[PDB]
Amino acid sequence: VKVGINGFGRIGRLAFRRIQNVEGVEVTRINDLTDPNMLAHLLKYDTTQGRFDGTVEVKEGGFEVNGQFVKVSAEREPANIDWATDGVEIVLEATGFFASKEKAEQHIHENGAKKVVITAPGGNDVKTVVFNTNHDILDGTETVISGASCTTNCLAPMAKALQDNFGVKQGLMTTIHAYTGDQMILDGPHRGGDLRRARAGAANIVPNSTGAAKAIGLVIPELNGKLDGAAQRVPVPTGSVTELVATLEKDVTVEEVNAAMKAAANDSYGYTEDPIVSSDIVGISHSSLFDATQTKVQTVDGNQLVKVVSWYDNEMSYTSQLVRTLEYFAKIAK
Amino acid sequence: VVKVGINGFGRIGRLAFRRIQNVEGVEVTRINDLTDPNMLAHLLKYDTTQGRFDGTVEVKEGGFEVNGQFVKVSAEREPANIDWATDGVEIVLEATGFFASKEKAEQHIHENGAKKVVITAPGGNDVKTVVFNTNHDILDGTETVISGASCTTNCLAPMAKALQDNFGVKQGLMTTIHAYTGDQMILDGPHRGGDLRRARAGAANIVPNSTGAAKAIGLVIPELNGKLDGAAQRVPVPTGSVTELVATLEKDVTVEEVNAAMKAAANDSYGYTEDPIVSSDIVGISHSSLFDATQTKVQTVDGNQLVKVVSWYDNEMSYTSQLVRTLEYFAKIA
Amino acid sequence: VKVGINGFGRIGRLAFRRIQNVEGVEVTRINDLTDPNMLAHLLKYDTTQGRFDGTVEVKEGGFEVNGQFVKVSAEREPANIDWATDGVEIVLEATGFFASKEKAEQHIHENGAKKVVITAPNDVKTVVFNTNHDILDGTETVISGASCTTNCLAPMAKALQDNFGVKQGLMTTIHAYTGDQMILDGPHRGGDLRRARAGAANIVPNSTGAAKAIGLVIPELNGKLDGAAQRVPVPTGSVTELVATLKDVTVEEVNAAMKAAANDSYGYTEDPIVSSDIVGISHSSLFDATQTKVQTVDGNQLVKVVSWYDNEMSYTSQLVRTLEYFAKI
Amino acid sequence: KVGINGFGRIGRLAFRRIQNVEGVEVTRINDLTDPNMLAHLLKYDTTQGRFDGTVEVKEGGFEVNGQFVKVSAEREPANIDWATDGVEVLEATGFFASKEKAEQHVVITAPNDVKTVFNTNHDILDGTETVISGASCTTNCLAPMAKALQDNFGVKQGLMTTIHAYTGDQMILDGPHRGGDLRRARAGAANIVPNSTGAAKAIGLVIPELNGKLDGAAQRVPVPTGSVTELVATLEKDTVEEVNAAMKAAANDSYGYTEDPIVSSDIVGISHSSLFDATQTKVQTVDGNQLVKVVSWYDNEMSYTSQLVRTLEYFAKIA
Ligand SMILES: NC(=O)c1ccc[n+]([C@@H]2O[C@H](COP(=O)([O-])OP(=O)(O)OC[C@H]3O[C@@H](n4cnc5c(N)ncnc54)[C@H](O)[C@@H]3O)[C@@H](O)[C@H]2O)c1
Ligand SMILES: NC(=O)c1ccc[n+]([C@@H]2O[C@H](COP(=O)([O-])OP(=O)(O)OC[C@H]3O[C@@H](n4cnc5c(N)ncnc54)[C@H](O)[C@@H]3O)[C@@H](O)[C@H]2O)c1
Ligand SMILES: NC(=O)c1ccc[n+]([C@@H]2O[C@H](COP(=O)([O-])OP(=O)(O)OC[C@H]3O[C@@H](n4cnc5c(N)ncnc54)[C@H](O)[C@@H]3O)[C@@H](O)[C@H]2O)c1
Ligand SMILES: NC(=O)c1ccc[n+]([C@@H]2O[C@H](COP(=O)([O-])OP(=O)(O)OC[C@H]3O[C@@H](n4cnc5c(N)ncnc54)[C@H](O)[C@@H]3O)[C@@H](O)[C@H]2O)c1
Ligand SMILES: [Mg+2]
Ligand SMILES: [Mg+2]
Ligand SMILES: [Mg+2]
Ligand SMILES: [Mg+2]
Repeated sequence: VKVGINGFGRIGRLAFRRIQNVEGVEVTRINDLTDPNMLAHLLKYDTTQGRFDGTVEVKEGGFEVNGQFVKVSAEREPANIDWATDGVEIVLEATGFFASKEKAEQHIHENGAKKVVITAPGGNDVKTVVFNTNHDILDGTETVISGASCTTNCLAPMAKALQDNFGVKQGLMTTIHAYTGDQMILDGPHRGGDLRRARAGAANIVPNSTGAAKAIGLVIPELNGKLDGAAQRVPVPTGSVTELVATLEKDVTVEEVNAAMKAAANDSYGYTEDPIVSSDIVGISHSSLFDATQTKVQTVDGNQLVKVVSWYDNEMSYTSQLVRTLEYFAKIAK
Repeated sequence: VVKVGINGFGRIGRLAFRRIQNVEGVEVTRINDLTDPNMLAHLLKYDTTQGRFDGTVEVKEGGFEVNGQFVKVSAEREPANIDWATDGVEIVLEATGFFASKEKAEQHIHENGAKKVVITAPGGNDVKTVVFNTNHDILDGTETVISGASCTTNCLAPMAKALQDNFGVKQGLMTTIHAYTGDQMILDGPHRGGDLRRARAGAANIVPNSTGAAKAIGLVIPELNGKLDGAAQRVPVPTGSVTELVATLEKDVTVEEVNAAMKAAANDSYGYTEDPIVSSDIVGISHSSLFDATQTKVQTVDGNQLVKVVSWYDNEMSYTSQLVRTLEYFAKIA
Repeated sequence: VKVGINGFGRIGRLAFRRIQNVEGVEVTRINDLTDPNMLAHLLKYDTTQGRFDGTVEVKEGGFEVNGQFVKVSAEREPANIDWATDGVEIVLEATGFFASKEKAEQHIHENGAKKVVITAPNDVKTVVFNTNHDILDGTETVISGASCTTNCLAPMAKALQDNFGVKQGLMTTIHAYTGDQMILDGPHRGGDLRRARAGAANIVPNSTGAAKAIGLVIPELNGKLDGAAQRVPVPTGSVTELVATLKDVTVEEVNAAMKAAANDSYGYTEDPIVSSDIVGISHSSLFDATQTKVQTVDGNQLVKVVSWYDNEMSYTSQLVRTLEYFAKI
Repeated sequence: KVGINGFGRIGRLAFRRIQNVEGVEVTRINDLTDPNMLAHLLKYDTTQGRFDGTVEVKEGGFEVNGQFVKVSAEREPANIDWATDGVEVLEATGFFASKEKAEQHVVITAPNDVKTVFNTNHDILDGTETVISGASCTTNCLAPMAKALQDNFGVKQGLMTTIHAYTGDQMILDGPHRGGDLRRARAGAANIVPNSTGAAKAIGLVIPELNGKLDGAAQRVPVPTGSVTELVATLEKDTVEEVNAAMKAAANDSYGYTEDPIVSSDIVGISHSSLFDATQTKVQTVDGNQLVKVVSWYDNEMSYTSQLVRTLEYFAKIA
């Protein structure tokens, strides 16, 4: 299956990197808003994720990656990308500006692509897939799908384990997040109207909103309407952590919650009892990584509050799932 | 006019000195650290996070002058061997962070010593801990050793007490997103305290850590003894922190009633704001805590409620403002 | 004199702050690309420079600052700003997009302003205050307050010339990161493969014209200096090193010479300060005696002199001084 | 075998490299803390990444891919019984960087009295020396760049400026510096901080023909690792292209070459001692007189450590 990337940014470029070690999926075209020399440089060198494991050499209208040429273009409007020229069936929409069924669908047309995977929430009329949590829902007939938020991919397997063992009454999330491209490097007008993302992202603790908690219902229906949360963006260029304080149906101890998470561990959901820090989870392939050292169960007058926390690298952790769901989606084509 | 001595001319020590200049009834006449006067004079005049000193500091022999008035300096490691009486100092600010107990702080009190001591940190349960404008009434003036509590307790106290005196709290879990501090390593190296996370580079990591402030709230507000607990997330900002508290309350509430309740409880120590500020905005403030209405949450799921309240504090200056207020009040009733 | 600001950014907002404590010049309109609520918030709160010393409350089409409504607009083209409506004679061009004779002149029009001062870099007089402020007569439509680095380098280099004379020199400025860098690795619209990189997590080399275009300020050094930059992770505050061949000198004569040249713009210090210490200062440049070097090897000499400056406030202080002087004449 | 005194940044990274070298093998570590602390700091590394292996803590040590390594906590090196594990020592504490105190058992991982850069003056060693030094991080960078300038064009005099990452000897926040330095007292990760550097003047001990001709200072900046060295010099000869070409010729395993516009993060964890950057080369000719500027990257941690291990390997060979 031949794939195209619209938006060769952080998620776009890292997705490309992971596609190299996945047989049966292959990127043959990239579309951004800049010349090929810029994109080749940004693939080779990466501040947070390290230099590229390969060779990248710039050509005309593209660059070669270990010998295979990949065409690049600078088409701003998705309608005008001739995806069909390079046989691209599926497009990774990673611009962050066409994160809806309506605007993503402008990739699908004559001389266009068949299907689209948005690298972000895509609205409620689009299927939202956290791999190894609800990828079963996919049948292969969907024109537009979404890989969810970075925070949802983290929160899902941790919350799902709580439900399938103890059941959850309600919960409040707090994610301590790395700063991202949508923040200003220094104090300046934010085009999105946010008075906090306007502030210097790398020199401040800056609060902000996140839909991941409320829109969990679309991934795990049994938790619909039960959660809500906010974010605190802090000065690290990548790597985040999600805290969840919840009330559970049953009564629990610290050891049963940790043990329950260990059982639920897989390729996406990790487990650790080492006292790691944010830099330790940079570039990991797990979507989320439960940290047993931070588990709390506070019993006061029979009532219990449970706190569970899990790490995730917003960049690579999410990208790992986006690629897994892309691989699975490409196979059941149709 | 009560004359004071500083043991430990560090972050809290130096800032305390700065604030004591604009308080008439108290005046510092001696400083004791582990270095020459030229080092301490430089660190008073120039301050990365808090700005240059508002005055003139010139180095003399065995001290330095501040706006004319000479202050003696010494380099005595043992508190027992400081001749505090030579400079008439009745009260000592213990800001080394090594003598934070009744027993070890008491080594300031002796012949050729001081009369009383204020520890700039938790000092144990056999020592009264004072959060100013929350429980300073408890003091009578006869106490040899007292404590100004933690930076986080001074923040959490007025926010939690307001919740109790309006709605009552069943239980609560705290999360503080804290600035990095001197007890962390600048880069990955052996921590003398045995902490495998404070061993890590403090300014390049989200680093989880423990905090007693939440549980030891009982010593400040007895009606909340044993009801709270929490953890910390140290993040790369050199000063400025924020405290989140998720709690279950006796009454039912709305967002507006909790904000309004905090506004009522506001004073010189407990601030209030509805502006969407960030961490740098609270650097060098005089309020102990500053409630942020924009971050308030009240989540109703199936009749049950969870309440989230958040407040800023500058671990350095916010705490120091209370430490000085408690010092002023204590000096008067001696 | 009534003034307007086009581009309420770092330099724009700080200029506004300093204009409050100068009587006889006064801002009556701001033009940017966003609503008034955004600009009011960014004036009140400032990460690097501290909270505003005043009161700001948002109204319609503007905000009040200690009283007196100040209009705000979101006009993209300079041609289409009706500056005359609010009586603004002079405009601060701080967008960083109209730094030329032709494009700055689109402020000067029938519905518009009389004159313009661009907040950056030859058809235009380039003025570093207390270094070549003489040059203005008051009849110039467009002028420029030079770069942040030029305002720093000028008084340090001029002192070297007026005492010892300069053969040639190479500059290295260790600069704070700025808004033209990417917060994270992404395509730079300007095509720079280094400002494309995460500005706050890298030492990033970059070019700087300030060194060569010294001739425009002080003709006596024209063509003899050149330099580059190293952008480093601090949100504001920079330092300029200059290694030069000059008479023969000692360390003490160079320091003493700089102290003599000190004034309101050119500072002097012998304290071992660091970048955070110079944040928000009013001096354009601040010579640091502790870093002076004079290396004599086989009769030949190399001289190294270093001076701090806060790209933001240091420069802004001069821009406002030049604006004040220009408004009078 | 080798033993490590000071399992810090340079100590631990040296250990890491020692795994991918046959004929050298570390069997003892001595620091000032328990084995559990050192095992954690080997497994996890903020700047250099997680350890490529398996680490499990035991009694008085920890196992690395099955083989136990002893650990001890002796402050005075005289009383470390190195002979117990057959060690024929990397002095990486930074407190015993002298003939007298290092001799008290050696390769010092830092700077007259002792031999001082692999592939630049490795010939000097014969194998009979009790005390030798791997030089500074900055010298290992500057040496192959300066040596190339001499062996092609010859240099009159030069002034160095190194933009350096912050290091463990700086304070995390403003506080009294043990060493009395009023600038390393300041918050290392929130400031441009000027500092002194011997590397430039003490180049004579590595390249004698340059003795007394160079000098420089440092600017410490907020990055946890990765540095760059600028050198402005006047040469004996009278273009940009010949200097770049000359460096390319001098390139080897230690001295790298690049014409890509990289930044500090790109050189983190590299094995080259120095990496010449052609994009930053300048030659300014004004009135017949010339000034030449040449710049080269180095990761103070791993770049230096790569040489320290290479010189350790070579030194072990000719014992
Ligand atoms: N960065 C993260 O941590 C993270 C995590 C989860 C998902 N995401 C999502 O991934 C997407 C990309 O985020 P990112 O961090 O990579 O952002 P980014 O800014 O790094 O990526 C944007 C890229 O798209 C390009 N672009 C912009 N407008 C375009 C247009 N009209 N047509 C084509 N290309 C255009 C940009 O030049 C750049 O190459 C967003 O939807 C974001 O929400 C990001
Ligand atoms: N930093 C904060 O935000 C904060 C907030 C509240 C409480 N505190 C408490 O304040 C105290 C000081 O913390 P800090 O951040 O100012 O630390 P710091 O490390 O900046 O201050 C310590 C100072 O004490 C000196 N010192 C060490 N041992 C000494 C001794 N035996 N005799 C004399 N001086 C000695 C050090 O040299 C240094 O000058 C600690 O108890 C800390 O827990 C700090
Ligand atoms: N940044 C510094 O420290 C510094 C130092 C020297 C000189 N300068 C120069 O000053 C200028 C301003 O740069 P800055 O650092 O303030 O950047 P900035 O990002 O703060 O300025 C950008 C501002 O201009 C506004 N803007 C953009 N396009 C506009 C348009 N068409 N119409 C109206 N407003 C528009 C933006 O919304 C924003 O408010 C640049 O030329 C810069 O080189 C600044
Ligand atoms: N990393 C660099 O930038 C760099 C550059 C070149 C060489 N070096 C040199 O290497 C040496 C180590 O520096 P580092 O960066 O690894 O520092 P570090 O602080 O990370 O390493 C110090 C280690 O030695 C231990 N130690 C201290 N005193 C000891 C004693 N008396 N006995 C035993 N162990 C003791 C410490 O606890 C710690 O484990 C210094 O001389 C330094 O100048 C480092
Ligand atoms: Mg492939
Ligand atoms: Mg006083
Ligand atoms: Mg005015
Ligand atoms: Mg080996």
